[PDB]
Amino acid sequence: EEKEILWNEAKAFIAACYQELGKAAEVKDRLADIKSEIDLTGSYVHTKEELEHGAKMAWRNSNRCIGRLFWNSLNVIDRRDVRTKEEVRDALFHHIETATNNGKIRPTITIFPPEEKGEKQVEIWNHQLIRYAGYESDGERIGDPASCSLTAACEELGWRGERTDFDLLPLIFRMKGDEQPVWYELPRSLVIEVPITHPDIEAFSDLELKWYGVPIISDMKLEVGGIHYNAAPFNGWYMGTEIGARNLADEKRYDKLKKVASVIGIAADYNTDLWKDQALVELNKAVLHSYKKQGVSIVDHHTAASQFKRFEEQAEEAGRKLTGDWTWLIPPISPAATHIFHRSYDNSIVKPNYFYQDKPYE
Amino acid sequence: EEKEILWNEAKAFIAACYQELGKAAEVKDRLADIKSEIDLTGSYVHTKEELEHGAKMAWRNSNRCIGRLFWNSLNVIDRRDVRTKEEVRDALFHHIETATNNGKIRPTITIFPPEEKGEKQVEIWNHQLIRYAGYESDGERIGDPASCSLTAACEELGWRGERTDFDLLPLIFRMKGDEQPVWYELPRSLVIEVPITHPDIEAFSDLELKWYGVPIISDMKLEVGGIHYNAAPFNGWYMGTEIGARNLADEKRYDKLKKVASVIGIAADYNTDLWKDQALVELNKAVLHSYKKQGVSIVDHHTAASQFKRFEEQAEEAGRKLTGDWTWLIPPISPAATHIFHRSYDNSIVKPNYFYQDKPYE
Ligand code: HEM
Ligand code: HEM
Ligand SMILES: Cc1cc(N)nc(CCc2cc(C#N)cc(NCCc3ccccn3)c2)c1
Ligand SMILES: Cc1cc(N)nc(CCc2cc(C#N)cc(NCCc3ccccn3)c2)c1
Repeated sequence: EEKEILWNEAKAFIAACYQELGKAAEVKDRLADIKSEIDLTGSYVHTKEELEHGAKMAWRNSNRCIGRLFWNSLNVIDRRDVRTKEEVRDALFHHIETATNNGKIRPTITIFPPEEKGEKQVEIWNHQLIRYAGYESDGERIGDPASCSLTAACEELGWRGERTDFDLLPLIFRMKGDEQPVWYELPRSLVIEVPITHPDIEAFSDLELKWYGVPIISDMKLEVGGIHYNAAPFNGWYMGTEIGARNLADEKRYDKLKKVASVIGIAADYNTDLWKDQALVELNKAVLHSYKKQGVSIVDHHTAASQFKRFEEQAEEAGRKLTGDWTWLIPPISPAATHIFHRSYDNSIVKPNYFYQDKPYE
Repeated sequence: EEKEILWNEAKAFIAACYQELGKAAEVKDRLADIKSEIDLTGSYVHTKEELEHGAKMAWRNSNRCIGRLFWNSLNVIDRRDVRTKEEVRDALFHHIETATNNGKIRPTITIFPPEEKGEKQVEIWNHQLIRYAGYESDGERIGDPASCSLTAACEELGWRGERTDFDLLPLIFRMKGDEQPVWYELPRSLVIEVPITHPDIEAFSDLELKWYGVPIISDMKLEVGGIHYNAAPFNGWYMGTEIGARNLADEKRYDKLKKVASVIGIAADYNTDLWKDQALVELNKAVLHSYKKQGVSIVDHHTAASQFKRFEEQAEEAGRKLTGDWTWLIPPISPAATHIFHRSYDNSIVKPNYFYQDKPYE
């Protein structure tokens, strides 16, 4: 059965892939080779072209992603050759470096060897390669509450955070055959961080907010043609609302709105004052300004939505069905100011795609 | 078949209704009476208790409604006795008066005779009993673009708007047997309007914005126990975002954000300035302030969401399944600041409920 699942996915993927690549005539022979390879080995190996295009298609099919206009320019790094934890580590360091690109962020994915018989070769524990630790000890909250469980697992492994609000978690991953993951501290020179200041309100720096430049999702599974790349960290640049309206603002995250309201000189007493909404806007203005001032790529949600509209037009002009998850595509601030809010999207799952997988901790 | 549909809906409704009313023992006899009545007449008549509770249940089941905490306090006006257009008119005038209640808005529904054989007794054309006309003539946009088609239909019938941005549409409805609807101008003394001013920014009155006090949806069908009350206008009070983030802000509505941005003294040039978001907040602050200052009921979206949370807790404590349409329950500004955003809702359709029906114009 597992072989038949593999085969059907391969057929569907190869056909679609080669069609887009203009290699339609090569489908027949490639399918035979894959058929034979599955029969003998229980699997098959993607050519570099298939893999690159697979990762790009997967991005293009990510319903929840507003950034998909640029799917075709994804930088795909093929690291299916890694066998050792130092190679994995170095590949992750390299991804961070080349993705960051001195602030001019390059959407990049590094692809590690795929699961074999559902056996992972590399198991990355990080939710993002760059993320802040979180602690909760007797009422005491420090750092990012979303990182609490991973932070606790890291500290089980002999790592110790300094317990600032912005401790960088180490990279943590397990190799096939090892009982325990290994962790490596991130070199600070690799990690770009942006102090959050406001263009007009000087007191805003009193909050001592910052965030990291590059969101690098490292815990999803890339599936291409029935091959499961469980370890395939990818990054884009941030849309400002992800930082200003969620990471810094959410009550279950950094929860900064009351402090924001205080530094911008408004009372945080009455719902009817819309102080949260007002704080959200200034915080979000601060984030965009701060990233721009530092030369770190970021997009505001209006521009992102305009770009997504072009993705929709591009999809239709290419005769491709467009899929989307309205609930994630709308920005968490002023969603009704975007066109996204005023239409519907088919939330069908098309493959290749990125998928959630179970956490190895917790 | 239509009789069997009616019967099944009646069985399900009566059982549920009487259970909630504590009249469980009366279900059997009432069901027999209804059975006989359907057999003889092809229909049945709701008792006042069933009708009142039906309308309340329908509100309680309205997935898209964030205001459902107060479902049980809906004021139900039973006007199934009306036969003439003057009675309909007067019932609509009365609804507006009693709903408005000098600004202390009472959620109210007026229920007119139901469809018979799918034949309407009363067909209301208005989307809301109080709404502004809209005109579009050779590039010239005036009033509410959402009212353009109804406005044009009204002007077919000999009504003429003054072509201000805030012409009140007349009530327009058709009686069974009449080819044409009739229209009646709304008495101005019945319609509360609120000038929009800002608590801190005096220039805001230069926009000369206003809105009406009471949203009275008049074009939906109330269905209770297989009986279709196609004419059953209902109202609540506004949540401020409906006015500030949609009616006044939407590009396809009054489209005031650029003007708002100008009076609040910010440039409307760069997406990264989040001027739309900032304009939205000030506009929404203005709306809440203005309604409060005038003594007209309104709720801000934070308070509304807090109330909805209580509706959810009430539903679970009562053992009732909660249904909701996440896409409508989240407010169009700062949705992620509400709990609604961070959970999911089952969008199943439970009856009794309010339903869309085809417009008689366009
Ligand atoms: C180029 C810059 C990018 C931007 C601005 C962007 C924007 C976003 C945003 C804002 C979300 C979450 C929506 C929300 O918060 O409600 C998202 C989700 C997502 N993006 Fe992108 N994205 C970018 C690049 C990428 C890339 C390069 C990939 C993969 C190759 C990707 C795949 C995804 C996926 C899979 C999700 C959903 C994750 C989940 O379900 O948890 N995006 N994107
Ligand atoms: C008491 C004050 C009320 C408030 C604040 C309120 C709030 C709202 C809001 C904000 C929406 C639209 C959600 C959006 O804009 O995305 C809505 C939709 C709705 N409300 Fe309420 N509501 C109230 C009273 C009522 C009453 C009294 C009824 C009926 C008896 C009702 C039935 C509905 C229905 C049916 C919808 C959906 C309409 C559609 O699908 O087009 N609401 N409510
Ligand atoms: C590559 C990449 C780039 C970028 N700029 N953003 C992302 C988004 C990553 C992401 C991962 C997860 C995860 N896991 C959750 C969210 N957002 C929460 C969205 C949300 C939450 C609730 C309701 C509606 N939307 C976002 C990925
Ligand atoms: C009785 C009542 C009270 C109140 N305060 N609001 C309403 C809402 C009426 C309403 C009727 C229609 C209608 N027809 C559409 C909307 N809102 C548009 C919501 C929306 C649009 C797009 C995406 C998500 N949400 C609202 C009804």
